[PDB]
Amino acid sequence: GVGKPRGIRAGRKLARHRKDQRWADNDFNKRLLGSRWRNPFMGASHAKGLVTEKIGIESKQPNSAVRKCVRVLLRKNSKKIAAFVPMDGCLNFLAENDEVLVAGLGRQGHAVGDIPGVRFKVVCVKGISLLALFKGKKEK
Amino acid sequence: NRTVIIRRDYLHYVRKYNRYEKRHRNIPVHISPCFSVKEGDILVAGQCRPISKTVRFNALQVVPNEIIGSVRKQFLLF
Amino acid sequence: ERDLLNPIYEEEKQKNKFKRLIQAPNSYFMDVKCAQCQNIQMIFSNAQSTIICEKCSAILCKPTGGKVQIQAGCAFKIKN
Amino acid sequence: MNSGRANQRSKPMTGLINDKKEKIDAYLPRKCDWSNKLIFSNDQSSVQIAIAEVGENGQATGSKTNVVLCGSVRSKGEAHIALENILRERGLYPIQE
Amino acid sequence: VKVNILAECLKDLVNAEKMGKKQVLLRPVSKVVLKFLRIMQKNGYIGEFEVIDDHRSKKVVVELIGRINKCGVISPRYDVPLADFEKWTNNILPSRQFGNVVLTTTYGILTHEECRKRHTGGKILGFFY
Amino acid sequence: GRMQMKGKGKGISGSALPFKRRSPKWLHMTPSTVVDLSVKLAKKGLTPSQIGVILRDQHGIPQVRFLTGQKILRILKKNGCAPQLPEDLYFLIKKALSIRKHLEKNRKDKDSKYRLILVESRIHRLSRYYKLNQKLPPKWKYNAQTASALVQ
RNA sequence: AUAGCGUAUAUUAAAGUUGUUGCAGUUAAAAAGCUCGUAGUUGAACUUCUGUUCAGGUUCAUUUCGAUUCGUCGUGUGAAACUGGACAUACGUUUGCGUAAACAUUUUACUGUGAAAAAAUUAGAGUGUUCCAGGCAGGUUUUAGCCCGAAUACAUUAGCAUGGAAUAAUGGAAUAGGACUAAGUCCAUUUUAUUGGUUCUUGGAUUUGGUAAUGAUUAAUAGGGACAGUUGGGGGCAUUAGUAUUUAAUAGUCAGAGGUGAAAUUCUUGGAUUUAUUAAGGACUAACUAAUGCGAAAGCAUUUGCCAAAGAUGUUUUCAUUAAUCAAGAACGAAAGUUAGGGGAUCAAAGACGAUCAGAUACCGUCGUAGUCUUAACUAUAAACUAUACCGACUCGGGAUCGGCUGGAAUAAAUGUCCAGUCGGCACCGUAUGAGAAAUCAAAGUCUUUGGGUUCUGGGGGAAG
Ligand SMILES: [Mg+2]
Ligand SMILES: [Mg+2]
Ligand SMILES: [Mg+2]
Ligand SMILES: [Mg+2]
Ligand SMILES: [Mg+2]
Ligand SMILES: [Mg+2]
Ligand SMILES: [Mg+2]
Ligand SMILES: [Mg+2]
Ligand SMILES: [Mg+2]
Ligand SMILES: [Mg+2]
Ligand SMILES: [Mg+2]
Ligand SMILES: [Mg+2]
Ligand SMILES: [Mg+2]
Ligand SMILES: [Mg+2]
Ligand SMILES: [Mg+2]
Ligand SMILES: [Mg+2]
Ligand SMILES: [Mg+2]
Ligand SMILES: [Mg+2]
Ligand SMILES: [Mg+2]
Ligand SMILES: [Zn+2]
Repeated sequence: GVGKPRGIRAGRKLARHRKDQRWADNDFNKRLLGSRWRNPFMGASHAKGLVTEKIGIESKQPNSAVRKCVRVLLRKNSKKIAAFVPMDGCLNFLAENDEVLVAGLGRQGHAVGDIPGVRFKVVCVKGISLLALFKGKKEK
Repeated sequence: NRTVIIRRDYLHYVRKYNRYEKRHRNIPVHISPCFSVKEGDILVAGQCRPISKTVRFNALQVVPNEIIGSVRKQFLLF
Repeated sequence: ERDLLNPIYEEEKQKNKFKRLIQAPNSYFMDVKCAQCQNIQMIFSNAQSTIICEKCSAILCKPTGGKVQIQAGCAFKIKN
Repeated sequence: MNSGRANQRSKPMTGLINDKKEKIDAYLPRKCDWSNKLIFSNDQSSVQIAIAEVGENGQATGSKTNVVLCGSVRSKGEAHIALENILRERGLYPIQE
Repeated sequence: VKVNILAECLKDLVNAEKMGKKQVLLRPVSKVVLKFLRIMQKNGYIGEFEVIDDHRSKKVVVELIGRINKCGVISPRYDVPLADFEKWTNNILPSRQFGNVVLTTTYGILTHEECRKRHTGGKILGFFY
Repeated sequence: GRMQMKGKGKGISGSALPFKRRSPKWLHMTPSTVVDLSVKLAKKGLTPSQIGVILRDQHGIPQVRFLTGQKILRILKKNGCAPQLPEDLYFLIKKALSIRKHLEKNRKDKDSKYRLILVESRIHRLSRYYKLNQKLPPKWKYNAQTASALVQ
């Protein structure tokens, strides 16, 4: 039985069948139709943007805190994006309307941990790093 | 007019699934009036200079034979 | 103790005709003597429809389901 | 049609042998005398039956035939058969009188 | 619908070896089935076997001892160039140390080994170990 | 097994040919006499099969080919009495027509409509065979109206 | 980890979570409601089996030996699978010197060689770029030189050449001048330095004698067909019954009937409920009625008659691979619903009311329309359920059951009993040293010891049918 042809003239039906069923695999689907290119980064690794808002975001259950964040206007897209601002009092290194460098959170299009729905993090402020600034290597 | 079409059936091999696939090709051939050609006969044709848009082949030898049903469905790999 | 190659007769006789080694049939042929005109005829064991003796036209056998009914005083022997 | 069964016992059993012709195999398992399967370390139900040899005076000789049977065979209830036949081929059954 | 008589006879065989059975009635049979058996017998696995002529296809009784761990057919009967031998002996067989992959060749039906010694190949039939 | 009954169709009706190919010892008819009887029966408009039955029940002839060497139809062919349309197809069409007949009148009968579909299906399916094997004229088709006038 | 090391994103292994090898689909996502069927994929068995002898190697074994040596060689003897001769009704003629050709061998797939083939890459030999990445160089005082290298493999598909026995497909002589051979008749015809007649050859066609074993494999526990006694709640027409609900008539009798947890809406003196006898009108087939039957599924239960159809069994009947599964394309397909007519008794969505309740636009009660039934038509859907695809094998035991058949036995001698076989159905009960995550499963078994044939479906959850 096995519901699958075994025969030596069966070649195309086999391969076509796969060329079909392959679509149910998600990464294949998302890859094959442009999905990457339409996302707020336009397929890219990071993006530069402007800061519209500094915003607090109350954490998912069962955690309570205020996640410091920013809403950024991506310069390539002009799409609006909600991004997280890492470590401690780094929300202070940000002024409204700065240039800011933004990357994924490591789930490739999805939110991490207790921050609901927020898919991006802040990397650079003006030109400098949040790391450089935090450890106080450079000054803004 | 003085032209037929010929059909060559072959098995193309798909490496992965490790079996073959049934493909065919249609070659327009030129028939000299000196031949009696029944639909569904066996033709030998030599290469030729470009006679027309489609035709690069000319009929050399006809072999008579009987095909049952339509000529299309009949599959001979020789 | 059992050997497929030398199966036991009384067993094969019990088996269905297709499940024996030689796949042998159950039918016979019989010489039948008409009760009236005393003619001898040949009749298949499971014979279909009806048989009338050629001499006197009287009824010898009746059809069924694999049995033939030998009618009345008609005597028979199996041919083999 | 016995031939293969006889030829099977014709030569002795050997564990792994390297090119230096050592025996490498830690122990040589007993194999069942009917099915010819291997007798496990772990086999709960594998059995070795010893049966006595008899002189014309009814005397035991102290001589024994050992018939090994394996778990699957007893368990399927083939044992009572297997044994009898194993005793035929060794010439010990039926018992003469 | 019967396809591949070699497959019928081979599976029925393995089944009866596995059930500890002492012999197998095998039906129906072909050249190929008999050459395959002549091969397994020659190679030590089955014992003596007898062919029975019913006027049609045939029947075959096979004395088994027990040796066969498995004996299969591969369908479809693939194409096995000499290059591909490695694949098939690694994929099909229990170990390098034994077991055979039988093939049809224009030189006849062979242990894959007989094929290296005959230097040919190309059509896979089955295997036994 | 039984064609076009999926699920349970599967069983074995009998016939099993004996081993002895030689005709039986008690049988005294010359193969010629047999060919005579079979042709008489034939000209009377019987079927190769029906002829077979007659020879077997009445005449003590178990298998005609093991006597003659020629099967019944081949005999009919040589000796010229021939059943133009194969007995085989003949009956299938007779049937498909009896169903046509009954169905024109009872138009609400669904089972018989479906049975018809099945039988016609088999008819075409046999046509292909007898055509590729040259036993039927190449342009021959089964239609309602064509086959109704077709010797059935 | 380390002169590097975090992070983001695409992609690779992890992934047997894309599965040809190699996955899953009873309940985790998953078998299409059901049949027919074209493309596609898939296809039962049979043909120079075999034996005898010779040689060449190649392997093997070793109570044959040897020689030398740190293991090869020689040799035994037998034993193998070859390879190739040879004779056997037996892998071909015929000619020119082990090799060509021509003739003849139906074609191919497949396989072994070979040709044709781009370097750099990659694999890899040689070589101490101080190692190494790597480079293609190098090594030597015998120097107005010398020594040595710049390998080789791989180079998939398709073309090309050639060896092939199996396997697989296809072929050939069934209206046969088919084959061989002899004798004729035509149409061509190179050579005979040239044209003309005769001829010759040759190569096509054709007529007739003769020769030959003249030419048709079995007959699948494959399939189609015939036929014979049956079996069925399969279908379509007609017929026909039966109480029951509702209503009416004709008789009776009276004060209450209904309904509920209580009740109230209702019905009732114009006489209800109730009783007897009829009649009308639509439905519906109780009980027998079952782990029973039939039908493709949906579904099918009163009598009789008609019409076509069906399985299983029985065949020493006939055909002879006609078959399996199936995108296209088709026939069906509960209920509810829709269109146009009928019909309208029962129930009864909507609705009207009673009650209950905090609220009931609900469960309960009294009513009641569409519907329920029917002609013609649409519609295509269900937990359309064994949630379990179809054809085919093979793997345990036991009674029983429905339908055939085969013997046997008892009687009150038969369309009835019982007994023993067996073929096919629906199941059940044990049991598996078989399967599974388990529940469980005689298939859901014969699965990492992974390949009998074929369609379909699934790839975290929602979004969302
Ligand atoms: Mg994935
Ligand atoms: Mg990461
Ligand atoms: Mg959480
Ligand atoms: Mg630090
Ligand atoms: Mg069957
Ligand atoms: Mg569920
Ligand atoms: Mg075959
Ligand atoms: Mg010869
Ligand atoms: Mg009435
Ligand atoms: Mg009525
Ligand atoms: Mg019943
Ligand atoms: Mg209406
Ligand atoms: Mg109240
Ligand atoms: Mg009511
Ligand atoms: Mg009886
Ligand atoms: Mg599983
Ligand atoms: Mg277990
Ligand atoms: Mg059970
Ligand atoms: Mg599998
Ligand atoms: Zn008489």
